[PDB]
Amino acid sequence: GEYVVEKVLDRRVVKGKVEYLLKWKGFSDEDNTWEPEENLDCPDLIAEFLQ
Amino acid sequence: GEYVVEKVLDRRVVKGKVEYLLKWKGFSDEDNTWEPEENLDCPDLIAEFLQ
Repeated sequence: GEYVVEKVLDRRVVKGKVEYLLKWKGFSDEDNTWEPEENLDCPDLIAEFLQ
Repeated sequence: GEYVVEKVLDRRVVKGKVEYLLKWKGFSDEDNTWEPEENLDCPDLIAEFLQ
């Protein structure tokens, strides 16, 4: 039921859409996913990635 | 950073892949997503849907 982003690994802009590569809590690095920014309401994680 | 499934709305099997329709905490009903079962480690929510 509960999903937590552990780390923002990367960002891409493809055909104008911003997406972030996310590492998930309790999942393998093999299951990282690219997610549209629209829903990534995560400032501490994004700032981490920016720095 | 934190994402929580509030409710399992539906299930489909398309081209043999099982997916569940999920309602997300703090998001609109407009942003429900179909998610592959492989990662949906959520028994209380799924059982809810089964009943």
